[PDB]
Amino acid sequence: EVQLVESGGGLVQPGGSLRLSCAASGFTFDDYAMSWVRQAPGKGLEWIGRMYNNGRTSYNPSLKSLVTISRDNSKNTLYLQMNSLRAEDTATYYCARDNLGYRPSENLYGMDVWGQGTTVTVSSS
Amino acid sequence: TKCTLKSFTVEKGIYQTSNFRVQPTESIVRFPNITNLCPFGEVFNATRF
Ligand SMILES: *[C@@H]1O[C@H](CO)[C@@H](O)[C@H](O)[C@H]1NC(C)=O
Repeated sequence: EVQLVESGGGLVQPGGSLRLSCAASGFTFDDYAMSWVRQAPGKGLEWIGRMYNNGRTSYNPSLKSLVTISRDNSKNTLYLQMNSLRAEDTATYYCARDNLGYRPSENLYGMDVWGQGTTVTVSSS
Repeated sequence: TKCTLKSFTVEKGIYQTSNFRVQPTESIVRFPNITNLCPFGEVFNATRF
């Protein structure tokens, strides 16, 4: 069964670095495009970035300065090394596969399987 | 007439050359006004066949 599990959220100080995981099961990244999307408490889903199968990375151009998406194909997992987390970086971070091959429904977000997402908050303590 | 008779000189007379056709001024498409997308997703993404 295709299932995406994220881990690594929690409290994090301002100006620090925090690494997130997208340990995937049921499929491999050798033939699929994978995306990271955030979700504010008061705003909608905001696309962060995308990792292609050949290693090609694209990011949100208002968020390029502080995100990094990498793979570990031996452990078939996706990594997100975020740095300098400020107050507006408090989000629930979903990891999802891109449905490039087929479009069964007219999906606004263009993804066929989602992750449960992990919640990250930035405050004093 | 020169093109129809395949000659650069045309003798005296009347010659049927082509047929005049009124040109279509607009294009009209008339389909039923139904708007609900058709559930092919139920057919093609079903768990069991
Ligand atoms: C297709 O089916 C899978 C599992 O049966 C489901 O996860 C996916 O969301 C479905 N796609 C659409 C467009 O409903």
